[PDB]
Amino acid sequence: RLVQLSRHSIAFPSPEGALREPNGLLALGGDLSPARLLMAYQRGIFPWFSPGDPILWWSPDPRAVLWPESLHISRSMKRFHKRSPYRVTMNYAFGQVIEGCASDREEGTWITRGVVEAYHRLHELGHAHSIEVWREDELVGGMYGVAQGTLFCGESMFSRMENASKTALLVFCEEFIGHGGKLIDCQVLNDHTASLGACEIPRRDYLNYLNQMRLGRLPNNFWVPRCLFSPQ
Ligand SMILES: COc1ccc(C[C@H](N)C(=O)N[C@H]2[C@@H](O)[C@H](n3cnc4c(N(C)C)ncnc43)O[C@@H]2CO)cc1
Repeated sequence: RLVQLSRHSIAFPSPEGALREPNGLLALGGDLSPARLLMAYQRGIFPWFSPGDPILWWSPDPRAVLWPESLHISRSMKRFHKRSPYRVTMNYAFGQVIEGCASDREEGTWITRGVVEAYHRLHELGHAHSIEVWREDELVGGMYGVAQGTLFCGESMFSRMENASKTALLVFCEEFIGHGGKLIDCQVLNDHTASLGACEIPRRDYLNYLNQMRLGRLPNNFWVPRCLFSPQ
């Protein structure tokens, strides 16, 4: 049971054979090369592990997910946004966002130099993207993830100013839906993400969605770096 990946192949074991507790633990080892990483997202698997541990790959059951249209926005958040003090941009500073998440210290601590360089390559190659939230000239939050057709896999987010990451997601969902976005993978569910409207569906359901959506498509220029929302 369980399995060590080899530097030779880039193949992964079927997600369904993953462990029950720790939920999702499927395999360890391998590397974080673009090819293997990309392969993992294709198969509905993601790497996650603390510093000093060998690479760990997961595919939990259920799976956290967020339907873009079901994003919950408090009435005070709408009030806030209507007169928002933030500027949201896309792919303006991926390196700064991932670094921001990597400092969140509650658990951005798993984002080691190696993981950071790993998703940097995916960003250069055009698979990973980031949404930045600015307060005047300072980056006060954001989120990044691996795009996959009409599905988007959230990796992490951070906030240095009140409601920052909320608007990051708010603005993202609008843009996302408006252009054919269909689902947001939230990996593992937690309090913040759950209050935002995230929910859990069966691993096999998420996997199906994955297969139907990875084939989808968004405008050929959806991810080019641009501003999505400007303050007043
Ligand atoms: C569309 O825009 C976005 C962008 C980013 C996200 C990240 C989302 N907060 C999220 O998945 N937040 C999660 C994950 O990034 C990551 N994580 C993932 N798996 C685990 C795990 N195990 C499998 C044991 N243990 C601990 N942490 C894990 O930790 C965070 C909270 O615990 C969501 C949407």
